[PDB]
Amino acid sequence: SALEWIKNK
Amino acid sequence: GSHSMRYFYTSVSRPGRGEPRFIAVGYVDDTQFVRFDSDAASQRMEPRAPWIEQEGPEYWDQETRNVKAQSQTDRVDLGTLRGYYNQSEDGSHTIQIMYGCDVGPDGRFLRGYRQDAYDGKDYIALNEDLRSWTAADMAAQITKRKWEAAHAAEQQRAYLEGRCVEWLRRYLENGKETLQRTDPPKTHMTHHPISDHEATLRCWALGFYPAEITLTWQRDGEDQTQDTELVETRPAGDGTFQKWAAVVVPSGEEQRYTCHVQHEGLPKPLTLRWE
Amino acid sequence: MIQRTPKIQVYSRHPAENGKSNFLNCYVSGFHPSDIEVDLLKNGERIEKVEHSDLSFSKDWSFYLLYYTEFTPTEKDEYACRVNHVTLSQPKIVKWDRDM
Ligand SMILES: [Mg+2]
Repeated sequence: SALEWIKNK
Repeated sequence: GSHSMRYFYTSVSRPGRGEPRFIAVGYVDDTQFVRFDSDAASQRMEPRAPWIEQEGPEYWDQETRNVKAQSQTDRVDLGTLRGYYNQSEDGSHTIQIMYGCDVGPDGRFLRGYRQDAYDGKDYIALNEDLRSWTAADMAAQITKRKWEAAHAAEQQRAYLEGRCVEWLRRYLENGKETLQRTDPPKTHMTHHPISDHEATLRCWALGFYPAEITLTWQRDGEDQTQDTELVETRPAGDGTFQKWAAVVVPSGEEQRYTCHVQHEGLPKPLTLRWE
Repeated sequence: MIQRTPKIQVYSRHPAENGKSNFLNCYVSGFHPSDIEVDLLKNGERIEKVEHSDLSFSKDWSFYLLYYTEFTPTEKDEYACRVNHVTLSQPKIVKWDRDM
């Protein structure tokens, strides 16, 4: 399972 | 014993030319299980382990969506970091992202991590507390303040100490025959004359898992550091690893030297000597 | 901008015995950037249909790849690996040694 909550930088 | 799930992302901007080349790789210890390439014909999360092929079609489509979202975010990230570092538009840049969780011999969480980089060097890291960030330079400080205002440190700790460990415990049970293995190395010594008064002694270790192994050369139990060559642990391609340590000895003094092999799979460390 | 030179290794999957099938490996490590051209040679000529692993990195963000092909070693036939990278001025080749 990969990270579902990806944050823009 | 201990276990570790890891993810490796690599977003490279093609300067001549196209969509940013994105490779996503998933591991459980030293074993690959998932794969995602941007230049692939599939355009889906691909299995690279037998215990993951048994997962439902709803799983493989959720993983594709999350990895596609991670790639397109990294696509615009390359375009934001070029402004922070005031770099040209006709340049190839890399965004390497790594994160993962650890499970003790018991089963419960031990370590949670996230390390992000830009053009070889470090960029931003998530601390042992999993609440604070570590910016590498003044440019990365903007990314720290943007992630502190959005409270993104909580989304990380949620996914690291929960779900990651819940799926890693699931992966270790689905593949209790493939991952729970500790293949010990198959060692052997070779001797090759280099000079009319000096000879090379090579100590081998093949077919071992996991890759963590210690090859030490000694002369009277005293650790020989000088006149020693060591190669990095290389894959065999069949799920095992290979390593060797060579020592330059004065001819006739072969008997004085001794190679020590330490590994998880061996009950008592080996000692190899030339005859 | 930081850049690293690739470390090459040329070896076979199992201990090479003339006539029995094996796999010729070329493991390139510690390089940066990711873009790299890797070839496997049989008596000077290229080996077509060469497969490779998925791009990953190490503690220092150094990239690593394994280039593999099925083969049958013979006394006469000589094997090598041709590697090209942005750091290098000319493509460097390392011959396959049955004990290295
Ligand atoms: Mg790493």
